[PDB]
Amino acid sequence: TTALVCDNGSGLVKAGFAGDDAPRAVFPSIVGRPRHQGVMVGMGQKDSYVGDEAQSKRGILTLKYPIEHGIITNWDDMEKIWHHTFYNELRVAPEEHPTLLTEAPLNPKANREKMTQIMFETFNVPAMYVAIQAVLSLYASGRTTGIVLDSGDGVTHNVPIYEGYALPHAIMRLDLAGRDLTDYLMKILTERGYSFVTTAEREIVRDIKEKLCYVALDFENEMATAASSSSLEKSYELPDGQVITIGNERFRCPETLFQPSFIGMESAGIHETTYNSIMKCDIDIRKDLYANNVLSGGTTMYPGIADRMQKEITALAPSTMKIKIIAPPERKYSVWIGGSILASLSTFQQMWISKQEYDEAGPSIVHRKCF
Amino acid sequence: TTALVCDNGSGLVKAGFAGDDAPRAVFPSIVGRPRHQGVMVGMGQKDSYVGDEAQSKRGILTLKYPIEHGIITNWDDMEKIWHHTFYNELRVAPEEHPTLLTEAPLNPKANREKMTQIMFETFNVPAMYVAIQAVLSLYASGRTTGIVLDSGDGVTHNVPIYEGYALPHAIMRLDLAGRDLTDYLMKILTERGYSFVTTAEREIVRDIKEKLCYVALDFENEMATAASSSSLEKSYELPDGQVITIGNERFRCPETLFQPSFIGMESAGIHETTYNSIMKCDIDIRKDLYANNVLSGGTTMYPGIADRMQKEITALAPSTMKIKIIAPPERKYSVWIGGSILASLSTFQQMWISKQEYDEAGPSIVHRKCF
Amino acid sequence: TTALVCDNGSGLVKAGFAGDDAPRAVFPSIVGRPRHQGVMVGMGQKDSYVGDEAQSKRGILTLKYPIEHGIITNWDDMEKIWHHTFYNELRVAPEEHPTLLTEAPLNPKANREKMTQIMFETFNVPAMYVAIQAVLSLYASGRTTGIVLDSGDGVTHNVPIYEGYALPHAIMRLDLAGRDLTDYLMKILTERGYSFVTTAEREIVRDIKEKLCYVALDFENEMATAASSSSLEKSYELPDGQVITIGNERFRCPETLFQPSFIGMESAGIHETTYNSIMKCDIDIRKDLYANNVLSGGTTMYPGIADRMQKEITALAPSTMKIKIIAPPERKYSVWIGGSILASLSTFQQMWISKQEYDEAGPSIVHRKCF
Amino acid sequence: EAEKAADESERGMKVIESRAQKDEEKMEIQEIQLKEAKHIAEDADRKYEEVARKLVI
Amino acid sequence: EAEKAADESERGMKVIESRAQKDEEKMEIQEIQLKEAKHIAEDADRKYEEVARKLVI
Ligand SMILES: Nc1ncnc2c1ncn2[C@@H]1O[C@H](COP(=O)(O)OP(=O)(O)O)[C@@H](O)[C@H]1O
Ligand SMILES: Nc1ncnc2c1ncn2[C@@H]1O[C@H](COP(=O)(O)OP(=O)(O)O)[C@@H](O)[C@H]1O
Ligand SMILES: Nc1ncnc2c1ncn2[C@@H]1O[C@H](COP(=O)(O)OP(=O)(O)O)[C@@H](O)[C@H]1O
Ligand SMILES: [Mg+2]
Ligand SMILES: [Mg+2]
Ligand SMILES: [Mg+2]
Repeated sequence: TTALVCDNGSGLVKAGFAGDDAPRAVFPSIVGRPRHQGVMVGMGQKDSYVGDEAQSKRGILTLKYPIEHGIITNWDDMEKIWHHTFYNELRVAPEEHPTLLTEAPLNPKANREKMTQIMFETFNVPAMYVAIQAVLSLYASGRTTGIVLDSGDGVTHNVPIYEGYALPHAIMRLDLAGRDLTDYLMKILTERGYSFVTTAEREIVRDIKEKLCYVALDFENEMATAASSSSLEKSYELPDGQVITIGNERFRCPETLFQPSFIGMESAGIHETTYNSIMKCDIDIRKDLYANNVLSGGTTMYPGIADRMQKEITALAPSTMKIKIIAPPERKYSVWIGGSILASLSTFQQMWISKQEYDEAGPSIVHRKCF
Repeated sequence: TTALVCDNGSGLVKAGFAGDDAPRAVFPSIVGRPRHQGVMVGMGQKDSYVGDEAQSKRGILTLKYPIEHGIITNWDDMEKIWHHTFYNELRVAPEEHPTLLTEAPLNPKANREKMTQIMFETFNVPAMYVAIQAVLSLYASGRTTGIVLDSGDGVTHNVPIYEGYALPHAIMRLDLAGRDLTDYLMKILTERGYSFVTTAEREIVRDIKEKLCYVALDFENEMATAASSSSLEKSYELPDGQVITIGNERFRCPETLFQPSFIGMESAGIHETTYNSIMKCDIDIRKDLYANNVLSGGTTMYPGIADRMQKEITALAPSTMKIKIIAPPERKYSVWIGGSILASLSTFQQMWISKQEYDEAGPSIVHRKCF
Repeated sequence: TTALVCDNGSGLVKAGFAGDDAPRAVFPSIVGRPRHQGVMVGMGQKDSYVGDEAQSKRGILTLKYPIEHGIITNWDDMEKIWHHTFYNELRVAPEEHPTLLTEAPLNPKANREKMTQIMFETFNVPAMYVAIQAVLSLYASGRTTGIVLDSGDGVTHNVPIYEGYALPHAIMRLDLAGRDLTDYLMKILTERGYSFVTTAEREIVRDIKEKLCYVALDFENEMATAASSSSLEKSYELPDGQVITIGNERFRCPETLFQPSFIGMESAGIHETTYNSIMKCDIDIRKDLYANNVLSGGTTMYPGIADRMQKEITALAPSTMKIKIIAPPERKYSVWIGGSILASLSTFQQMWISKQEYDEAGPSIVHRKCF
Repeated sequence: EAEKAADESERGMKVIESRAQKDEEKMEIQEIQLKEAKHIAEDADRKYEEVARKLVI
Repeated sequence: EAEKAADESERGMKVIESRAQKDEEKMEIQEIQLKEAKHIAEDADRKYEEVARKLVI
């Protein structure tokens, strides 16, 4: 048989068979319900649109994300997402396919317990396993050491690994992510004259963020340039017209990552959390962690983020170290590639949580050595 | 055939075939265990890193010396050290090679008996012999009289020998050695704001001690000079940057040898013990013993130790006696050179302890007159 | 005239006149700054709130501790704290009162020198003195012999004293303290779904730790009982509501004191460092040190810590030796009690550092015989 | 003007990458001579320390 | 497409200019340390010759 790798992620569900070079199905993790009445008789609208289908009917639905920051908050929506992924996207029966799942660090144990219970009971998967996003990202990056910064749409965290050994006491988790950037972009667009409130327009604001935003190497210099020059202004076409032009708002939204004080967060920027995590580790491995800084996740895809973070870390770090940042073009799908590599390994076949073990030891078997 | 000359010592295992000019394999005697869990699967980490390999993985290992002060306290680790030495560094099977061993004077008989038992049982060497670490150093210096000061990392001892006749009643042993100096440097570096606690960075502190520490000819004058001027300060580059500068601490660390009261020991200094051992012998050989002082061991490699020790012993000794101290450049490896010379002798071929003799007489053969 | 006894501590400054049963001014040593804008004009807002005033405004300020581990890392904040203590809590002019200060063992010299310089220059005190906290704890206990464990909020150390004589070579200092326990409690509370990130939530977590945490006599048995039954679940009420439930992490947090491996530290627990310090001393005083084990510091009031430490030591110690642990109820303020007692002696009046002495000898006078 | 700006960008990136590889060679050779300079400096330092100790003794 | 190309080319030229200034102060500091190392080594040479003559006498 063959193994199945499913990555719930946050804001995007991506899945595919193990041993593949890229996920087959990638679609937003959205469950929408019709908010109007409906007057035509005979068509028989369904009561729930799930997945990429909800994007097409975005204008007549209330889009709800089943997960806020890694933690699943609406379980029924998650059974709907998983059922859609397993049946209408891959068209496979999970009765004969082991499933590998990806899960962020420092999350409630009840989350993993319920995930495994749902997988074993509702879908009757023969075996399953839960892994950490950072380890998979390091797998796909062709590395065995180095500190990896995984910044998705749900949560941003750093996990330092040296020689295949993790440093649990040095793991730092920050809840600032892409969703907060989108919300700040909404909050900062209204000062120009454009108001976005409905959950349907969340997608439009996110698309504007993806298509136009970029990280500035220097903040004060760029603001001074934009205060006088107008070469930073670009137009965007809304799905109905009335093009909008944004000036300094394009490079101010991603600055929240390095300046979390913009949205009221007390913590420090990602460039500072990475340095703090490096200094948390032992003194004999700091050089290798400095020389093998790994990036992953969708939020790290902004143009010029690598140069800005390298400059910041070089400013923080001693002047006698070479700071190198690895930013492969496929940052977004790095975790799934690592999952495919991990599931395709032959020695991994004895680390699955089989059905017999789950039945014998209950849902608590997840937190054993089969972490 | 050829004979193997293994010198376990403490903190440095050095070995090689007899008749060689210098030892072939020199590496620290430490055993490392991974103190973390390991997240990457399929790598298959070994459960124990031994020898020079553990120096490259200091940041994810805990280092335990199997020899505290001359004696062996962890026999499994010592067996691992011996196996590594025989099978990786030298790549020679000990089935058809006699071995020559060294240990400090005044050691428990159980240690020697267990060493002999392990070496005939586990490795099945054809023959073996144990020699005093000081007599071999005396051979390596081309002398036949005089006293020898073997200040290693575990223990410091003096053995007066006149015309090849040892004087057991005048042997003085002192437990102050390089390890205590390293610990004292770790303790006194805290007053400058640098904290070293982990066993991994004890090696770093040892590197500073080797590279920068030196023995002062006068203590009060150097103290006044360091307190007034700042020309004695030097800077050392740590493995992760943040260069540090050590001043007055530069020569305070090796002064513990002449001032044992710094670490709380009641025993007298090195020079006083040497003088007491000199006057413990007869009266007709004191002049030759004065004129043939021999230094050996790693700890005696500090710059200016010879001049200070000569000045102190001249102050103690009568004025009409000529005092000379022999300090060859190869103090550290002198014991192994002497061992190789002794094993290359033709008359020594009948002093080996044959396996049949050990079987007939039991492990207590070594302490018997068949030494 | 009367002398002042100011105990800087770490995160809890306690001060008062010498000759009192208890200090009359206890408040956290935190300096807060407003991180928001402030819309109302004419409010007369201050740019810095110190002491217990900042505890009432945690939700609008950012809390910065001027002391990391014993060492003061921010001198402006410490100056503000001292000015507040002298002029508001005590309401006495420091120009006519000798001041007695305390500090931890193995403290960097620059810290103490800068402390004395600040005290002599800014507040212009006539005389001042600095003493080790362990000696004051011994004076307050009414003893004159016995190893004392002073686990505060920044540092934990053991100092053995026999017949009024201290043994510097047997002093063991460890950086594990209350702050690390609070951080570990933060880390492990996320296992249920409660996230505390802002510095304001640190005080909430500390209050939870003080109110609920306790030390288990055995770890495995208590974990088994917690996993099987549900009798250990205790609920705490947040400043708003949503009462939280705490299970085995109620006693898992203080286990870091005996299991420093939880937070990734190499060193052993306090129960083992105490035994190592005991065996570091001589042989003819070990009985009295075993029978006069003294506890002090705020961190040593976990219910059941004394019994657990006694069991651990009796396991380590020889069977024919009796172990006694002294845990006075006034553990937190024992250092201040000893300081007041010591300042009350008429003999001590000649040990003050006069202002003329400091002016003529410079800051280096502090490390002279007037230790 | 889009094509004109594209051509400007192309020869600009060509010239800046040429200068960049020149700068990489330059920084490499000066880092090397930094190593030799530091080695000679420390060599002279401890040689004079040893000879001064000999002079005082 | 041409505008995007010009955009990343402008970003690249700006970042390489920044690295050029970085290398500029790197060259300044390496030059000054090389000069000081040369001066101290040469002074060490003269004082070594002087103390060697003193040692001989
Ligand atoms: N080219 C891009 N530029 C900026 N942001 C992007 C880009 N592509 C994706 N993103 C952001 O990344 C998010 C997707 O992150 P994702 O990798 O799905 O996280 P997870 O792995 O946790 O599901 C989207 O919300 C989007 O805002
Ligand atoms: N030049 C030096 N300066 C300072 N310390 C030294 C020097 N050479 C050796 N040592 C110390 O001596 C120790 C090794 O001594 P060694 O003779 O190998 O002991 P053993 O023979 O018991 O292994 C090391 O711990 C090292 O710190
Ligand atoms: N009953 C308790 N339970 C848990 N922790 C406590 C308790 N009492 C005090 N502490 C801890 O002790 C610390 C205060 O100790 P203290 O002696 O004041 O040290 P310092 O003088 O360095 O502040 C506080 O941070 C608190 O967390
Ligand atoms: Mg992700
Ligand atoms: Mg030796
Ligand atoms: Mg205290």
